[PDB]
Amino acid sequence: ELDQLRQEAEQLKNQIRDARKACADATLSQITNNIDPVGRIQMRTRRTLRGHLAKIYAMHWGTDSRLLVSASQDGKLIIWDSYTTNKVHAIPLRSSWVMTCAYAPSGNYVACGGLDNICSIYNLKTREGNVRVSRELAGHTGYLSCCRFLDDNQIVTSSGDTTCALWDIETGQQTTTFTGHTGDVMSLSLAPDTRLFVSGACDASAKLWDVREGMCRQTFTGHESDINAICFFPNGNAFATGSDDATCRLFDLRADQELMTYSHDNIICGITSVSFSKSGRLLLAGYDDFNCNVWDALKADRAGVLAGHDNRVSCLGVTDDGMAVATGSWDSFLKIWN
Amino acid sequence: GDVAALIIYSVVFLVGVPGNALVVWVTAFEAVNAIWFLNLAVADLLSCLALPVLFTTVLNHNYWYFDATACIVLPSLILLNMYASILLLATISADRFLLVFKPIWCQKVRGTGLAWMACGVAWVLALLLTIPSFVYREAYKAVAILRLMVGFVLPLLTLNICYTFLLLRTWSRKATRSTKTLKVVMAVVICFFIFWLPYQVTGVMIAWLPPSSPTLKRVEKLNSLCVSLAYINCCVNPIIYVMAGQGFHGRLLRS
Amino acid sequence: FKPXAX
Amino acid sequence: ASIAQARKLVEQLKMEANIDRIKVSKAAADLMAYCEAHAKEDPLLTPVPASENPFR
Amino acid sequence: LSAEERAALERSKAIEKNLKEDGISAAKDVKLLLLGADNSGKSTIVKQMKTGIVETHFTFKNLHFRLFDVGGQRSERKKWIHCFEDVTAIIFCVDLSDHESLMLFDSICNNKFFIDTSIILFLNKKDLFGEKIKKSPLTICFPEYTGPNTYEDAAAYIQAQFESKNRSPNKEIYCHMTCDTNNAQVIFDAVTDIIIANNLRGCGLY
Amino acid sequence: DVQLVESGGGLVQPGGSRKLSCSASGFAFSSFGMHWVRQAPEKGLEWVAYISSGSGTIYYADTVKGRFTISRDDPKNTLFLQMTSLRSEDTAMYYCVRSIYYYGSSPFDFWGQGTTLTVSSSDIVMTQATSSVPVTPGESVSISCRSSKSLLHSNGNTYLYWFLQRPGQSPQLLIYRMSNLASGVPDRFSGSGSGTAFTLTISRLEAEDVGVYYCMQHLEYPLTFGAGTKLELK
Repeated sequence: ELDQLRQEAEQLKNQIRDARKACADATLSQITNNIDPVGRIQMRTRRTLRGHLAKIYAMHWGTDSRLLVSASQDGKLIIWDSYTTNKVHAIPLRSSWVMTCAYAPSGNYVACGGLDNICSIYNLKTREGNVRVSRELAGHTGYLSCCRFLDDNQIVTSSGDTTCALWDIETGQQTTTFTGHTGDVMSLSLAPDTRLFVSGACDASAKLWDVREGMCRQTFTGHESDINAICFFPNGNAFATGSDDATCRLFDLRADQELMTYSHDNIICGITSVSFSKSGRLLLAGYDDFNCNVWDALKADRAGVLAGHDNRVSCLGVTDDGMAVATGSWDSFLKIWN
Repeated sequence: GDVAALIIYSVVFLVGVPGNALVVWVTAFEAVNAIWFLNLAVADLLSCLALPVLFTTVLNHNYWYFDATACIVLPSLILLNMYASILLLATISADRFLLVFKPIWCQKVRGTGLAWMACGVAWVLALLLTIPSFVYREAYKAVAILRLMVGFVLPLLTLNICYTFLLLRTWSRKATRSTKTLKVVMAVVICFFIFWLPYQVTGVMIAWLPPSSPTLKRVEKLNSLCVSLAYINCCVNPIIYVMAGQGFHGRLLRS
Repeated sequence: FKPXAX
Repeated sequence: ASIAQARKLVEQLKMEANIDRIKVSKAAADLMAYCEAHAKEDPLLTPVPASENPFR
Repeated sequence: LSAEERAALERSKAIEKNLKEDGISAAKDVKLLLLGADNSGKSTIVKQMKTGIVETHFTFKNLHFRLFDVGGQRSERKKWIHCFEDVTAIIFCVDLSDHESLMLFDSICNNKFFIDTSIILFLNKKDLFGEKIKKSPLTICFPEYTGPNTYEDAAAYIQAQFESKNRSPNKEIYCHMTCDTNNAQVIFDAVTDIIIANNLRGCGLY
Repeated sequence: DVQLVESGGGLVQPGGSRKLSCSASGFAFSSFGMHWVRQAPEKGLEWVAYISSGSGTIYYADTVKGRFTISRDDPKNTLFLQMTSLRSEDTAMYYCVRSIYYYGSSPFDFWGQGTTLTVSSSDIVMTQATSSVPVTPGESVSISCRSSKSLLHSNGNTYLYWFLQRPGQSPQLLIYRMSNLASGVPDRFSGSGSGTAFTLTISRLEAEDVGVYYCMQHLEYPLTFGAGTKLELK
């Protein structure tokens, strides 16, 4: 009965393609004709942080938009005071291979994970002074790539086992596992309400998960190569995904199909990080060409370039107050742009 | 023949002080291997800043009317800078020889402090070689021999021996054969010798020469030429460094 | 005295 | 024996295909409205004066 | 004008000094990478030195060797191979008892990240390989194989086939047999050569 | 738990010498600045000395310069004070405290037990208007502390610390930076004020809150405490 179910799947795929096509009447690009362009923007490196010796792989901004976290292959996970470029903590790591970092919304905990297939959670407000490893989660058969905090008790991680998992830090078990992806996943972005997230896999298909129910709800496939990073629109109805084929794409979950694409003929380097701004007008996008590009999210046109990194930027993220954007490249340099 | 010297100081200053300033600026971002070039470029810049001082007097029929008390500080400063540059070149040669012959020992004990101490020792040696100009001239023997020895013969011998052993070891395994090393070594050695020999030989010639009023009027006419040749050497020293390393090009373009 | 540098 | 995975895949895709889809004009209009509504409170495309800039 | 930010600045300076000291202390050791197919004897060679990545640390003639064995995890090679850049050398391991190894070597030697790192190639199971060669020729494994059915010719052909999978002259491949525990000396010699090359290149002289 | 106990006090003849050792166990002593605080038998707390992490900076009070010496021993995790040239006014009970500094830290969080010294026979001044008020349980009362200089720094946060010394034990930190509640403190405590007039407001007073309260200026050394506002039951 394999042929019958295969034919049913093909027919249903044709039906969903027809439904998606029938829901499209006009592209966003021509609708955005009336919008005046944002114009060229110039961003200067207000602050530069110099405390790392190896390649920086990931970071996260604090909730108060003052505190940073750093993750590098040197084995050090430092927390920066962005305004005064100070160091408040320096947490050594058991394994020097680190691929992600996370900052808790409450500012109490910090998570980390890399090629050791284990997510480590540190308590930064211990009564005994220094920061210690509060918990240690090990339930994946592959490297972790992204970690995000729902609450102080829940963490969602993206690993190399082609699955996404939701943990309960109080006891450290698999509360819910998310299966369905056929490739490695290295993208995570939780919606502002923190009840729904989207992850980007290597099969050129980012899927829309559900934290409560535990099952996938929507599947978006418009890319051609692996997904390197994903971000969620501040509204919560759209999200942007950066792939390895040197292009970014803006999907919408309510319309459940493409809206616009961001590509340039001169750009050949693949995307590494993608983020938005407070209003969603600007789409910051890291590149492997040692620079970051600022795209007009509505006009699908380039607005400016923020260069100044010797090596490729492996991380990028704007502040919660939308006052600065921080980029960290492989040259162990973090720069704050305002 | 003094007009040729005029042209030589002019071209030396022009192809010098911008390049020396640029090299100092880029190297100031130190990189244990960059401390040696930083010190050498600082000495070069300090020596080159005084070139117009020498260029004015030769236009003034070899007269020094700048200041009675300034006739003891500028020649001493330029002599100290030249000797510091020579000793730093010798120290870089010794450092390269040690880093080639002792890959492990020169890796566990290597650090910025050792390089800074070596540079300070070289500067102290230059100052000790220069105090004769501090304490034996006024406004208007053994010092020449010791300066000749310990500022041209010993550093040249160290350069030659260190580079000979370095190339002999380097051109012995296919993993580190290369071609650039021989070219840069031969260029720097031949440039140093061919531009520092006339200065030293004329210095000693106007040093023993028992009769103050002899038939040596030619070497007085060639002293300015020899000093100018030494200045060409001092100016061209930061050319090999900028040409050899493409990292210099990358840093300059980035900065 | 020597008439110059040296 | 391996048909269980394919059956689960086809069931999940059948469940996913029954979602409600809104017109792209509505989605574009909503994105436009949200982007222009909060464009005043975005210090990135609007240069904040150095007096109130924390990284001055 | 800092009221009590002076104490925070002092703490930051202490943290920076500690980080600099740790970086200086941790830059002296040399990092080596391990590759090879499944059950290729790389674990055997690691034991001869006496869950994703396993780390082995030892010392030999005042030089700390760190060995990274990665084959314990199954994922996409290119998804994490960039994390292993700047490694001094790749210690490839080949078992002469079993074309997958050839394909892996060809894919890893021409990688963009490993365009300059030296490859140390070890051939294991020499004795049983010789016994198998005496038992039967390797024409089944290599349909284009020509020559005698001896041991030296077969080993030379295998070494040439492995070594003919690179296109960068600047990258050198060292080859040796194993299975006196003196391969550590070979690794030390290769790493000293690599250290000399790196130092000369960093000095602007190479 | 964190333990911080001092020893070395006793009877001292006028002009004698002594040593005070504050032994710490339970926390990373190598990264905490440590003060010494002296309290007279019938007066408020007074500052003595201070050391930084790694013995970087040493600070002293006005009337204490050149009198004693304070040192740290990280291997043994002990703070030392050199009791030298004891005058008639040096007789009091001494405390040792934790003073970790970083962005968001809470200095003076933990206070030592105390040792008694017995001897035979520009600075910011902070005044507390009231000295003692009755307070029935379940009522709301506010205590006031007024400074001399403006404690609101240019960086944004003002430095005002509120301490509570329960009768019979060491003082405990209540409020730091006059806006943040210390760890392990009930939410019924609150603090407010602006520039120079500060106040701490308590609601639903319980029997465990009777004691005395102190206000300290941490803007610049030396740190000056207050006279103290006393609360009494009924």
